[PDB]
Amino acid sequence: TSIMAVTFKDGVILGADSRTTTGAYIANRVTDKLTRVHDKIWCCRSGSAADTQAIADIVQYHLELYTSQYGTPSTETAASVFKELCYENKDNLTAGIIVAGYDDKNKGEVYTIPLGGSVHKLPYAIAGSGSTFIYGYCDKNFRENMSKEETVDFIKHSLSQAIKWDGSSGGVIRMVVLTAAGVERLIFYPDEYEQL
Amino acid sequence: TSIMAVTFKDGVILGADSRTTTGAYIANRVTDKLTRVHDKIWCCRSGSAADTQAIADIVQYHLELYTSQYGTPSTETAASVFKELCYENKDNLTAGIIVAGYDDKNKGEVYTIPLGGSVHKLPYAIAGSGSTFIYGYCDKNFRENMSKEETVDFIKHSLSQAIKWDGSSGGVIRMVVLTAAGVERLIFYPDEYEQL
Amino acid sequence: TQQPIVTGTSVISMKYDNGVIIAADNLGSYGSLLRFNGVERLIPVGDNTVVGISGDISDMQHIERLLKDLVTENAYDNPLADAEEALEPSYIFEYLATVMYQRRSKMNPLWNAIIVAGVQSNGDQFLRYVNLLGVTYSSPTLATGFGAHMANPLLRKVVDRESDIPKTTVQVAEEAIVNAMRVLYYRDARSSRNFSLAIIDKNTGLTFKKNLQVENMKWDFAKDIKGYGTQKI
Amino acid sequence: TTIVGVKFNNGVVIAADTRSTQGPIVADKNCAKLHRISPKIWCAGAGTAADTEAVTQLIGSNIELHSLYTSREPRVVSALQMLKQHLFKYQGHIGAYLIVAGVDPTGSHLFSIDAHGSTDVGYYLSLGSGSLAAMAVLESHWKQDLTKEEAIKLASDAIQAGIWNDLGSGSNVDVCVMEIGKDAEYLRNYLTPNVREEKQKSYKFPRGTTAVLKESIVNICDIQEE
Amino acid sequence: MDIILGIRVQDSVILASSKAVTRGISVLKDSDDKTRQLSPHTLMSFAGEAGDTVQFAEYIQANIQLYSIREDYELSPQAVSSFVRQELAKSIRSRRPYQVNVLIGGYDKKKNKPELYQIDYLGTKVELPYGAHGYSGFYTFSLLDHHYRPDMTTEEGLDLLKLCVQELEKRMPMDFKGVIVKIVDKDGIRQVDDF
Amino acid sequence: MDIILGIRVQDSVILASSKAVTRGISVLKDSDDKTRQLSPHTLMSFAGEAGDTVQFAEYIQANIQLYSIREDYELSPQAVSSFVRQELAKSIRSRRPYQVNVLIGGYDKKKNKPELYQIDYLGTKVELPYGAHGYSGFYTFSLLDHHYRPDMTTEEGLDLLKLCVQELEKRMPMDFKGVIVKIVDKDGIRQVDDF
Amino acid sequence: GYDRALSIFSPDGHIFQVEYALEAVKRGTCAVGVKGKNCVVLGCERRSTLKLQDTRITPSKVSKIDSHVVLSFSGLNADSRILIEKARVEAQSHRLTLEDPVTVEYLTRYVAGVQQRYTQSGGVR
Amino acid sequence: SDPSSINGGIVVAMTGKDCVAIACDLRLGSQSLGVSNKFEKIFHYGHVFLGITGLATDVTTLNEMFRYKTNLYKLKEERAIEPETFTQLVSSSLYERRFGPYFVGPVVAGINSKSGKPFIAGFDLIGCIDEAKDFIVSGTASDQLFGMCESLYEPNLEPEDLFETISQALLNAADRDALSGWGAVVYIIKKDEVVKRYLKMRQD
Amino acid sequence: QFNPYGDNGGTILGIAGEDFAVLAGDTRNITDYSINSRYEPKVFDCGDNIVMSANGFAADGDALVKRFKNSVKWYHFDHNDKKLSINSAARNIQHLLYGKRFFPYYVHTIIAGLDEDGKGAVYSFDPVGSYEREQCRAGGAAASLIMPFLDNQVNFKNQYEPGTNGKVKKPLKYLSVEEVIKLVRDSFTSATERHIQVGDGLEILIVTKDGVRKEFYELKRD
Amino acid sequence: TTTLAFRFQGGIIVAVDSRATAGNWVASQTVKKVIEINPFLLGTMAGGAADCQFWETWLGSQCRLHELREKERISVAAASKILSNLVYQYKGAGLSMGTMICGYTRKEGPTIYYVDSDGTRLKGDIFCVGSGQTFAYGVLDSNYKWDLSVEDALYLGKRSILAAAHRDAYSGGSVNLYHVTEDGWIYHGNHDVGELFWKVKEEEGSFNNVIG
Ligand SMILES: [Mg+2]
Ligand SMILES: [Mg+2]
Ligand SMILES: [Mg+2]
Repeated sequence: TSIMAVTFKDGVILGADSRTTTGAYIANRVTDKLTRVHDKIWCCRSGSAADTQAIADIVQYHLELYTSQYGTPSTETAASVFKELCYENKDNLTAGIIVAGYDDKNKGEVYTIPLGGSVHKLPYAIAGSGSTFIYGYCDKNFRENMSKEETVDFIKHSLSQAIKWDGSSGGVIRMVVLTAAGVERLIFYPDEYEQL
Repeated sequence: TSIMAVTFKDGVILGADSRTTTGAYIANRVTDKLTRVHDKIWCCRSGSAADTQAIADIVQYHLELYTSQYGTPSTETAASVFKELCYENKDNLTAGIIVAGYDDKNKGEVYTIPLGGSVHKLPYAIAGSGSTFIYGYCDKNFRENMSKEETVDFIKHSLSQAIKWDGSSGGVIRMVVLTAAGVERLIFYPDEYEQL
Repeated sequence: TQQPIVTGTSVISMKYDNGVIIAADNLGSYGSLLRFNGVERLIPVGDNTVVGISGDISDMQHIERLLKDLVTENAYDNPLADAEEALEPSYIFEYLATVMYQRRSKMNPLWNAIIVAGVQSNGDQFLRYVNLLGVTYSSPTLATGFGAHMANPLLRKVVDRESDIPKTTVQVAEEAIVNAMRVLYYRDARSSRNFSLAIIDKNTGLTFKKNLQVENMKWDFAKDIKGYGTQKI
Repeated sequence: TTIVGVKFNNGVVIAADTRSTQGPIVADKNCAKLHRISPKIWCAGAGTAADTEAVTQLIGSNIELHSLYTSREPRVVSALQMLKQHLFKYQGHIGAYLIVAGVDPTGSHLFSIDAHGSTDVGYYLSLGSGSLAAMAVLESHWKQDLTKEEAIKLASDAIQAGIWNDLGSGSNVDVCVMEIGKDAEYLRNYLTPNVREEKQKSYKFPRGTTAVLKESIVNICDIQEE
Repeated sequence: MDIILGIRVQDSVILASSKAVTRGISVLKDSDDKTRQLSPHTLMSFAGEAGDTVQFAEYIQANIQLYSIREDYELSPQAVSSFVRQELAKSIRSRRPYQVNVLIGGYDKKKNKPELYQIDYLGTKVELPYGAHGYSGFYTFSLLDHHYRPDMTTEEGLDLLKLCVQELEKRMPMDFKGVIVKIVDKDGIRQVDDF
Repeated sequence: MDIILGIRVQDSVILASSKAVTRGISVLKDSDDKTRQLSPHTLMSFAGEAGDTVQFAEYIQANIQLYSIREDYELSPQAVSSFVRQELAKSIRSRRPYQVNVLIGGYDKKKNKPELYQIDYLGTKVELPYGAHGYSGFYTFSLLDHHYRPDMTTEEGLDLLKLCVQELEKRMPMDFKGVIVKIVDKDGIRQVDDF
Repeated sequence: GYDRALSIFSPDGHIFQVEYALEAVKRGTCAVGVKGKNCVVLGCERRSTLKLQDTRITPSKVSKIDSHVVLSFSGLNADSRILIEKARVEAQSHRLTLEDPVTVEYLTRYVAGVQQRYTQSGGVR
Repeated sequence: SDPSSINGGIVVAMTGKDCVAIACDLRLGSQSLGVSNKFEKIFHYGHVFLGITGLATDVTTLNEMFRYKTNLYKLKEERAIEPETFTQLVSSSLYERRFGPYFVGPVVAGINSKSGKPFIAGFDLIGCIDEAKDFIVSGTASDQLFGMCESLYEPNLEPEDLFETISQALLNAADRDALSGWGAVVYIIKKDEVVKRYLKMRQD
Repeated sequence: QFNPYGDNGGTILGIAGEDFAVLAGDTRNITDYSINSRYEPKVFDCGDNIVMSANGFAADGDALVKRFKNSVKWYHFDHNDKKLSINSAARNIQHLLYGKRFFPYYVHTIIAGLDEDGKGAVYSFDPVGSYEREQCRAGGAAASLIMPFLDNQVNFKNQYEPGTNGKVKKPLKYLSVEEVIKLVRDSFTSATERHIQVGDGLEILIVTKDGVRKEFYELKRD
Repeated sequence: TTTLAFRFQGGIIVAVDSRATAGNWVASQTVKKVIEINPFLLGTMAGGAADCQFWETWLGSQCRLHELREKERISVAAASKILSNLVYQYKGAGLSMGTMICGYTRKEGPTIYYVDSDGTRLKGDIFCVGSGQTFAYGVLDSNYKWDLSVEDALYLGKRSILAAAHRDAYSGGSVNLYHVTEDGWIYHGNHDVGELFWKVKEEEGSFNNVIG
């Protein structure tokens, strides 16, 4: 896994590679790691695929029931529900989740939940095995209030490098854009991002 | 450790942090990891301090005796002597060494010798625990035939990021420049490189 | 039983004539990776107490929520919640100490070392320690992790016993704390330059200082150090 | 154990505490940890006490022979090289952790040595269980261009920090000053801040208190004449 | 404990069990009776882990005595052995299993036949002309395989048993301090007081 | 092997050693002599790991016999015991040590005194009025501590030895198949053929 | 190590070092052996050029190799001690491995073998 | 399993005015089993006295080794070895077995025949010298001995007063150790007379 | 793997006199080679003229003392303010300790006071609740250094009357409170010299018919 | 530890040593290893000190409840079985006991039951438990008769503990004697082993191996 989420002027964008491995065997080369828990609250999953799929399904259930009673939940609320599951079941889980969402009041927000189940609100976040190789690049190149096109380029270039060096990461680069305008899916193929 | 060597138009430059740890305790914050095995053949040391100091002392002895009999050794020859010691004693050693040197015939050359004792000739090399965090940055920013000032900036910026993210790395950034003009030592303090 | 994942390093503290001082850096480490650089590890409770926490950050955030809930609960049906029946440093500590010992007794600890610093109703200085094992103790100076090995020796040179407390001003105490934080930055591989500092005084109340930096560092002498023994160049 | 080394204007000073332990028990209250390699090269040792003494005497012996062979006064870099190569060969099994200091025709020097064979250079160093307490003091009060008096003061203050704060260290401070162009001055028990108070009672027994079965003279003399 | 033997002859079942009790270093007793009467015509000998042996035997005894009072009727040896097997088969998948091996010798008054059942701690039951537990069978079965006849008298059974004990006393490393021998027939249970 | 005992009386040394040899499950022999004559007035009994016991004893025997021929002289019991101790002290830091414990009973013809030496596989030597190896001392020393006198006759020593063996046969779990008893005095070494 | 071939053939097919060793035997005091029907007697000459000798402690000419075999000699006294020691060691080694004392012929064959070996080994006489 | 506590035993040494004292218990055991009550742990080579605690086979071996070495010393030097010199010989001999050591706790006591100065010293199993002015302790009850000596000892005790002090130090320390006791010996050493005293003590 | 236990060092000493009792302990608290506190009280007045100390793992020690103090409070509530006698307190502490037989309080407990005849009393406990009335008992780190000295100087063990040579024992004459305190101070001064975990300070609680008194003395801080 | 108990004409003799050790360190020389369950029943302490103390004073409570409910003295058989059934419930959890439950009733006469933490319950005439048990067995087996007098039986128990105290490193301190009659147990004093050894050596002529 190479996953990241980046806030920008108009909202937030999530990015991910598409490789799922069992040892050195690529069990799925076209995986979708960008997961919808609410209309404009998505997450990036890393760690055990069973665990993170189970957690995301429970969160989606919790936020669907929240919405029926109290209306649209905040991104902070979604992050809290993720945290509760990750913290209270820390002994039995291997999950690293980045939560990203768009409110109209709060705009774009990013929360990262590492292994222990702690929560950290950040302007942008990186996670997965491939993230280690782009801490330097991302820290040097991230700016606040970037445009949509700049943020797409930042994520494309960042995950390109993560894929290049991490054997566990690869395939296509998937992205999901969260703004007031709606939800847009993007995909970028190897022939595009390898020549960057 | 965060160590690197980079070839450029006029020769080669070696760079290193100055932190030596015993667990979380910094046993020396002003260490010199750039070591001279011949007049214009130096190395960067990473791994066990005992092992790499023992290896570098033996290599210096070998090249001093080579010089007395056959004249100035090539950088390739120095790398070979390092390799022989690292390969044949691989069971008992924990050493990751980068060898950098300047000939007049071959100009600047860089060889990296990882744990197993293999040799790899490269335009530039990075090693140590801190190098993981700058694979992305270095790959994106390295160009061949840079100037002295550009190469100093590239190493300063790269090791700055390695220090920022790796707890094992820190202190001052030391550099050694190898050209036809001679040998120049550089040092950069925290107040300088932290604001980059 | 677990293992700590995201962790915070030393918390240091000491008593002075009119109150207490406590400090801790703003780093959240992920092993050797210095992952999170804006983590507040000093958490104030009211205007008379500051709780400093080291160790597991997920557990720290849990304890932070317990303290927030404690303030809410104390205010319930309590007309004197901001006066005679406000939370004391001693109440906050005993509660935490109870929780820590209970959790270790179920073999599921909160993986932390905690220092509660504050001033009581009668003006008395409060400073006490508790950790994942439920072990508690008090001293004129207290420190966790690396701080225990490096900060305490320096802080004990200012206040060596109880009788040194009235002779120690807030200026002398803060100076000592700030110097100790510099020494820890020199020597602890899991520390950062950025830290927070809190003063709780019986006269001037709670002063919370954020975004402090280690300054006046000596590095110049590094330029003369060459090789590891015989090397001259 | 707490040991330190501090460079100054015209030389180098080393210091150490005087407590040796076997677990939690104090074996000797006035132990000598400052060892002489040669007249003007001294080292202080932490770790396995037999090893630090043995490795110092072996290298000291070979340094003396080398000095006689070359007709030159011994150098600190020679002691350092011989110590590190010996310790590397034994792969850390010889548990000697040393601070090596001295003056020679090249100048004044200060090095440390780990048991695995790695060495380092510095203006101020500390080793042993009390090294963190000592280094705290050194990092707080060290400056460039210290005088002899300032360096002795700083070194002993660093040992005191170990004495009072580290349970592995205690009792007295030993100091050795090595100045360029002078005899090295070994100051045994330079500070004595831990004298035991008078006891409340005398425990001298009345004579005949112990029950005895047999008495006999032991012949320590050789076989006699006549 | 150690050696327990059984032999079914023409008209009776004979059980022989060692007398020694050893607490590691010392022999604490040399007159221990490793048997319990379950009903007037049914006897059970036992061997296994300390404590569990007597606890299990007395528990079985209590249950069979309860059945006898409730129905005013003595269960057949086959029925008793089945009850015991089930208890051990239940026990082997418990939190802490009974580590006990038993021999059940009974005279069936309905069929006028002696019967010997061998059951180990797993609940493994077999009906046999002669049986043993532990290492006892390794020394004695070759003698029993040679000399045993289904029409033997009680006296001939005791003589064949003496030959088995003599071979045990010769080749076994442990001193088991002799055996207590008991006979089960149509008249009930009795102990041979000189063996 | 198992039990070896020794007692030094007025005018002789008496060594008692068990006869059993056990290969795990079976007792392979019940008449084994766990002793070697080193010289006409010196006897050594032994116990420890299989093979090493006899190999060590015969090696010592060969060396003392060699000395006797070379010098035409019998070494004193003290001298023989010192030689044996050194061999075991050398052995304990070898690649594969001799796992052998010995008793050395000898009559010194120069001093006209019996002498008993106890040496374990580490090379731990003590001169004693009575001694043992293994668990033998745990059962017998309380009897020897009570009844022993330095002026005992050989017959009184044998009687005290019988009481020791009887206590061993009562409280020891293992059957050691009795003991072979040998007496060492001014006239040499002889075996008591009825014990 | 010293490897020089001291015992070698001469043009007439003689090994002079072996023949000169016999001349040393010719110089030694006389020894005689006679076997009866149920015994063997060994007689030895003592040269009376040496008086003031202590006969209690002076090395005797007949030596026991085992309790049942004896050895006497003529020639170099110091040389004979080496053969006697080797023979005594072999006698005990034979008892240890074969569980039977040496026959007289076996012991003779061993000593004779040692003597032969010293006639075609380098660096020895 | 631990070689230094299989056999048990203790040694203590003390200095006084123009005299030294060294004392030891007499027990040898096989763990719980008491084997001998006559196993003396103090030996002497000329006027130099050596006590040795620990693994009994090594105690015997080292005594034989130092008798060997001090006899050759005397033949070559034409004089008896002194306490200071012997201390260095013990240290050297122990360290040569650095990675396969004798499991012992030696103690040296004696008076220098030329200066008249009282001398004592102790060692760990591998040669490290402890040269105390006051007292040296060794064995399975060394903790207990440290406690006794630290309170009972005072400097410059006369020979007959020193006897009482060291005797009471040994006895009461041994009675709080399962593997020490079964008798005791005390040596009082002056420049040219040495007295040896066996003490009466409980035999459990 | 998580280890629920630790070792906080410390040494305690209880001595029973004819009409008094003392319970003393050093004030130093430690982990490994570090000092946590130079003054952390370890001996506590529990009410009803009873003093207590639970030495070893300080978390368990504080828990046990806290639960016993609570037991004294409820004894008064349930039994008409009856004074809890020292023997009754001892039996009660056994049940508190054995209640955690299979997850023990890692401490060595000592209590002191006066019995119902006014005579001095000291009781000693193992971690799982076995107990004994005793005259003299040291506990903790330096217990092995202190007890042999007390055997010799309180009970006069191995001491005989001069002239008789072992035939007549030194008579066991009663010690005053001043005499006992001298022996306590010398015990801890000697322990401080030879044990690294003992030092900083000595706090003594003295129990008589008049109540509980405290005395504090400095110890070496190295 | 060394504890013994034996049946004879005049009832039961119980004898124990007084030493407790933690490794090589002698923790106490004044340990009470006979537990006074009630005025008629005695128990011995071996294995775990707490386990023996706690559960045998608990046993005293159960025996008191039995006689209140049944208006009759509890039998030694019933008393021993209450304890053995209790420890059997805890089997596997790590209890450590080896004890002799001793009593003298009308229906049974003098009775001794060895009770163990594995669940073992054995009736017998002579039992000996502890690290020094083998030494005490030797003296017992060679001198025991049913027709011993109370005086001679008391000495035999004292002498057997002394034998163990001498040889076993982990036994010693002092000897505690008890004589159990039908009307209850009678305490026969505390005897210091140090003083007792020399007294017995001189008067008996034993221990010639030891110099006195
Ligand atoms: Mg890839
Ligand atoms: Mg004993
Ligand atoms: Mg200290």
